[PDB]
Amino acid sequence: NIAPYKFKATMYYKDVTVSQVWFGHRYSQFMGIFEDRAPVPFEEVIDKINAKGVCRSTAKYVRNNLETTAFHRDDHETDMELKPANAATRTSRGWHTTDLKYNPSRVEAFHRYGTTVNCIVEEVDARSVYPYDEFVLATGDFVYMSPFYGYREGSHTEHTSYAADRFKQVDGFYARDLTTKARATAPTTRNLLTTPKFTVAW
Amino acid sequence: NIAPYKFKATMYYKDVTVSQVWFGHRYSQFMGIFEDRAPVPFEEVIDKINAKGVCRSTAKYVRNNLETTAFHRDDHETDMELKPANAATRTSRGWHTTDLKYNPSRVEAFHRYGTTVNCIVEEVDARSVYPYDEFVLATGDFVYMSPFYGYREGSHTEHTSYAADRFKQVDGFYARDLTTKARATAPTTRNLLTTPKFTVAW
Amino acid sequence: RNQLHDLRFADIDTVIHA
Repeated sequence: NIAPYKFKATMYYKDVTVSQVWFGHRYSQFMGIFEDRAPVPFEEVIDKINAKGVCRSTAKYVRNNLETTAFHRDDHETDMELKPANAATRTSRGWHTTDLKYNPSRVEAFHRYGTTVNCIVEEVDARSVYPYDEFVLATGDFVYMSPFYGYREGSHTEHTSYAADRFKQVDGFYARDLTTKARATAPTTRNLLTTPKFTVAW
Repeated sequence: NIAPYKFKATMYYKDVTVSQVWFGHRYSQFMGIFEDRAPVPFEEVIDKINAKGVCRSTAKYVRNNLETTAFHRDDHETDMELKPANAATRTSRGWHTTDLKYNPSRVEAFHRYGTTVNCIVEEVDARSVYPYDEFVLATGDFVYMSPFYGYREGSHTEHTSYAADRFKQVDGFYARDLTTKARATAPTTRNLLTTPKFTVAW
Repeated sequence: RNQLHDLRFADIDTVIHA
């Protein structure tokens, strides 16, 4: 068998984007743009995205050993409704909360920083090969954890590179279909892993 | 023969990382992160890493035609001992001097810049194909220089794209094993090339 | 190998704050 083990997985991440704009006498210029994929915590993936289909308007995560907190448009935390992404040929379903990137208002001879947090959730096809100790995603991101890792029936012996607090298993999980706003009638043992740049659920 | 010419090589580079942090009234945010791979000079690769197994705590190199100098934690130059990297399945030996990324202390309503310089040395498997005028590394970085380029026995006629000062050949080189702190009993002809983003030795 | 750089040459869980 040379075909890699293929299984369905769902990614959850926020495209944190803070840009620096220089406002001249008659023009505007980008002095710097910092793009980062902030992962979504288990509490938000369960109690906000799966439970209500909404994402927090702020991105709280650890980056370079610092607890960074990004706010969309520098506004207070607010529940943003998830909507389907733009149509694309040969692409899996995906949803996002924001479309337009935010930049600061125009003030003369001054630098300003405008943060943008766009919650994004996508259904990606995961692949794995023998010894099945790790798997990749459709976006090309590697996940150093066995697809069968878990706490039940000896699954804890599988390979894992992340800390214990970075993995969570939920039993009797009813997947919420964001497009048709429906709830699956079949309980599943949903696994959750919070990678440094994204959160995957399979 | 379709198999590319495979030979062992060692990479030397420093992960210069300077991040901008914005300290709010009750939160911290990354206003921008700049990551760059600074090459290690021949003097440091010979007299510091190979001779004593230590890396300078500063990264001096040329980037975009400017002599940039980065200091780890903005501190004075200091010799940092190299230690093995974290274990990883199916990976060659690697060593580094720093693990925790540095960020500035928290001061209210102020932007601060914190530089981090982490010397990194790794053993990578180099590959080359006919006409063998260039070779790649395990990290996916291309090296536009023939693996057999040198100053001895007509090797100077091989292809080369870098300047003369960017290449150095050392005879009777005794490789220092950073893990077992040992010295090879076989004098070897070591080649050294300082690429714009890293230094390779084979 | 490239994606293993962070897990090999850096701490992913340690948090530093003041």
